Amino acid sequence: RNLRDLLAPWVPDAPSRALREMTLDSRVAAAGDLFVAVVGHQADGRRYIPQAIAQGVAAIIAEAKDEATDGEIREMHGVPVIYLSQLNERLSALAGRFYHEPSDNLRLVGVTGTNGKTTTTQLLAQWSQLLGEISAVMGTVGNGLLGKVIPGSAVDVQHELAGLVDQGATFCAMEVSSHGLVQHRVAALKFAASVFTNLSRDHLDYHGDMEHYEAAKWLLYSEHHCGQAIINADDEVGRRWLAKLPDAVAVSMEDHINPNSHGRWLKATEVNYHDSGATIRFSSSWGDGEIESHLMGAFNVSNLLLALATLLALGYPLADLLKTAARLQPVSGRMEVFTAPGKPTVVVDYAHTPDALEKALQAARLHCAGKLWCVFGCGGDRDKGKRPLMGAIAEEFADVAVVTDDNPRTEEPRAIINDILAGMLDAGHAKVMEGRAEAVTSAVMQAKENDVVLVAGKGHEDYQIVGNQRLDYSDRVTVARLLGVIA
Repeated sequence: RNLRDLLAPWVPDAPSRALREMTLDSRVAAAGDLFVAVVGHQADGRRYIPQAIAQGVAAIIAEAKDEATDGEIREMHGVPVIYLSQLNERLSALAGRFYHEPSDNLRLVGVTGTNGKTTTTQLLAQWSQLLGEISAVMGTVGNGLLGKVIPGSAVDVQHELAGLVDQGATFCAMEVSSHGLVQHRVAALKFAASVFTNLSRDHLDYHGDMEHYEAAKWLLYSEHHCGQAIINADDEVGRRWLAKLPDAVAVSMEDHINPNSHGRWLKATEVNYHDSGATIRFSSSWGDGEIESHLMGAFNVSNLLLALATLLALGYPLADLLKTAARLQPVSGRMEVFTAPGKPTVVVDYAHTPDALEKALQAARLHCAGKLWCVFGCGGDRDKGKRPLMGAIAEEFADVAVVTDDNPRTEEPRAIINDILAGMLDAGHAKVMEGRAEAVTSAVMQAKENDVVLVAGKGHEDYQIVGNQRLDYSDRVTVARLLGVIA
């Protein structure tokens, strides 16, 4: 890593210096580092140029605005300070070159939109790896090889991606936040494909406003190497963009494919939702087929179809994708299904807010021939407002509501339950059982074979906080043991 070669595309005849790490943070800038001094939310990094010189940085690259011309080379105390205009906009490209263009050395797929980003990202990584890639994820949860995820600027993005390259990753599925995109955090990444799970947003009912939003986004995406575009056609904005993009792949599970276009497409023709998942029948320009998904709910059909359409576009053969589909697994703590011969189906989900609980019950309902049971509680010593709302949701969207404890902490457990019951029209119809383990047992043992039992609130968060003590407890372990299966 040499400053001269680093800047060869923008600043010719730049001085020759060995560079260690690249950083925006003057506090961690150490000997031999490249310090990068940028202007942000009224925060000017050029302030700290003396500190960085004092700490022995080999070189500095600094925002040119109001201080220098673009490509201007200065020398402070033997340390080269090179100024560049629009540094924030160029940071990704610069870091890219510094870290030897990691996005040119694996297959990078970007996923954008509000819903289904996290799951679609995971499914891409999982499926690609089943087909022989060594896959990785970059997201909000964290970054890393599949199964070894570790819990942010344009530089960190490139640095992390290089780290994955070094660890042997050949495929990376990356969640791209709306804000990250706008701040140019992924500006120079070479995406092999871009998945748009949805393009719509609230608060745009002025015809003017939707126009500005779309124009801003379209401009933003026009500046990126998006690669193959995979677009959810069950989105209003998605459909409009598809009409302007003849090489984009249209994906639908609500019949929004127009065959007159002769573009590439994939759609679900029918879905049988049953106890263990979904049998998804689909047609596409690559051909037709049937997938046995072990994921629950309609959203996860869409997520899976988006991942499929993407991998098909990237050239993975339909036959191999179909052959590996039954091995796709739920995202940890997210609608994880447990089945056993002659026993009720049990779903463990992290849902701990009114909206998440409603969504989980709606999804579980699709797989439920009999009665839908809901076992849940609310956290103690936290905001109480959600309690009656979660009560009302359980009463409305499930057939049997079993109210129990969920991390009561120092608060009187029964007081929490009362707050939940307060929100119901017919509190007397709820079952209350304290001991969460006992409540789960009560549901599972009483539920019929064609019933579904949703155990909500914890997901994979395997403890029960009672008083000060974090007790060992797991919904997954309890359920598995009751069903005679292995968690």
